[PDB]
Amino acid sequence: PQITLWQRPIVTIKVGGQLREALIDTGADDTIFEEINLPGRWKPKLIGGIGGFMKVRQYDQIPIEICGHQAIGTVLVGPTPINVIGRNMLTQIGCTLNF
Amino acid sequence: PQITLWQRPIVTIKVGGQLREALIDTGADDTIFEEINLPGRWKPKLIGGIGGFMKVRQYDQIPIEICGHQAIGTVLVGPTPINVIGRNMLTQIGCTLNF
Ligand SMILES: CC(C)CN(C[C@@H](O)[C@H](Cc1cccc(F)c1)NC(=O)O[C@H]1[C@H]2CO[C@H]3OC[C@@H]1[C@H]3C2)S(=O)(=O)c1ccc2nc(NC3CC3)sc2c1
Repeated sequence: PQITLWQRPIVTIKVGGQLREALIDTGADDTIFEEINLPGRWKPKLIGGIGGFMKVRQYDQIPIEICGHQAIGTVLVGPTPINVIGRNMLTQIGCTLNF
Repeated sequence: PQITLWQRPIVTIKVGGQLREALIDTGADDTIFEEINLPGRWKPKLIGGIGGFMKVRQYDQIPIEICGHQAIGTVLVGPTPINVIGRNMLTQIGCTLNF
């Protein structure tokens, strides 16, 4: 779809067999969720944002469905105030900006 | 223009008579710059992101040029790791997401 920006661009996600909502975030390089439970091995990672850094778990090659579109890629899990879909996933679903 | 997401969506800005680069950020409600010098009165504000909060100065009704498009609105000034154009400004320039 086309999504305008009068409201936060929140969409419905399926990841790890669980349903969540997440913000389409062109300012995020990576994809971050709080409170999902993903299977298998992970690596600890520190990431930076406004207000400093955050410790996350890094999971690789995770399938995700983003507003009905399929992608696979790295998902970070940690205490983000809102779930975000970043460019690693947005490029796979053909998402662009336009003005 | 249309902007794809293979790279960070960075554009050229003029604000307060100064030239800067900033990220088109659909996950940002507000617009934040580091190291600009804006005129007039401001109000201190605490804002939240990943990794916690940040103290900013809030300036209202600031003119800005975003990739050649004119807007006016609130600009926050404080120690962001990258300058961001948020939805308060993006709606004025007709920016949309599309997939
Ligand atoms: C700050 C930008 C540049 C980056 N962030 C993406 C922005 O869109 C975040 C999303 C958000 C919204 C709300 C609360 C939040 F906690 C977070 N917006 C944000 O903080 O807005 C703030 C600020 C603007 O006005 C209002 O609107 C929401 C809130 C409030 C004050 S990020 O989440 O830190 C992130 C994401 C992925 C990523 N992947 C990385 N990988 C390695 C480097 C390669 S680093 C990295 C860092």
